[PDB]
Amino acid sequence: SRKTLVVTNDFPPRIGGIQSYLRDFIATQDPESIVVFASTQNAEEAHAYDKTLDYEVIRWPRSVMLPTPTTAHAMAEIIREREIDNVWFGAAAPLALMAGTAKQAGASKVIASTHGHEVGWSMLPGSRQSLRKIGTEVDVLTYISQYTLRRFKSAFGSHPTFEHLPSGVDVKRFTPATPEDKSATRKKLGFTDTTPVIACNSRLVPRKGQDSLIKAMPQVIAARPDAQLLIVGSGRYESTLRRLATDVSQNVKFLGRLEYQDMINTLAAADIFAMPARTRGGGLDVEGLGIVYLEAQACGVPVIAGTSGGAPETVTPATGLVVEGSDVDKLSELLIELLDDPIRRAAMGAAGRAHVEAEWSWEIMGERLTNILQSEPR
Repeated sequence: SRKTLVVTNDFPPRIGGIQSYLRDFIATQDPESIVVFASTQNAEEAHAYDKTLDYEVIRWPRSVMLPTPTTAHAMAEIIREREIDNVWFGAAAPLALMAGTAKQAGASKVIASTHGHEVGWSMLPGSRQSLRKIGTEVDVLTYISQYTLRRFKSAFGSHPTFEHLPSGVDVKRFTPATPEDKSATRKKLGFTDTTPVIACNSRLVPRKGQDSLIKAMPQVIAARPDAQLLIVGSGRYESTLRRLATDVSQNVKFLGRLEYQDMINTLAAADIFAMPARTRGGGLDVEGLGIVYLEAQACGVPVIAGTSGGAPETVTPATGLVVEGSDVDKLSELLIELLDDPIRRAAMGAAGRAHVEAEWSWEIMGERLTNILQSEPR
């Protein structure tokens, strides 16, 4: 078995996107074949977290791990002491600038994972040159969507092999609701078995299209007067969303940031999941992939996704629909059409569940990572 050193500034107990990504990917591998080299934000909290793991974490006694001679030296000595075959930079920019040292230390394969930030790095002359330097020294560059790949591929260059490695979804936690649980969840919310329920789980920011959803509601409500739009999450755009929803107040619920299981129960009890993501910020405010769409499909719920970035890549014609959020007439039409067809909804949700089990689970994605880490270098 090939042994992997994960080099990262982004590791639990700190909460975040890359932290969750690495935690869950590492858990899919043989713990004996994994070593982590991570920065330390709070010493006692890090020690307490590492104590719970079945694999080794070597803590760098700095609040931020940066590409410096001292960090590179420490990485190099771990590579040799633990007989490391693969060096995996959990986030490419800027730590994968130490990839040269990793090969010097005797590693036979260097992997670096990109996420969202590298897209913006391809827009500036200096940051683009850094991306090229990473590309020239990295054997495998992973990406979350075909969209992000298109945005930064030319910057990295042709030296590395490019591999699709997005986050998976937990198909045991995100699972279709039993009739009992679905009925009870609705009653908890003050609804019934007959209530039309549209769920939107996402941070409350303009690009997620909660505003687009709210603007589509008047037509939805006219057709189905008891239809409820559930806005689940928190963010700075909340006050604007509430103002937008003023004339549809009886049919729009701001539930705030729900507890993890409560969010899942609410999601699984919905008739439709909708999040019409749009690209903003001059092309830089973009949906990299959209794990919420995979979570919905995992719960057996029909999806309406937006046109932004990698969002359309999460669904198939069998599982979901892609729409431009600002198209009020089409969005409301799609919502009414689906709400009025429970058979189509049942078929779409079933297809959603099958889709993620076949292509998006942590079991499937874990296998993808195993293939990268266990294959002989080219």
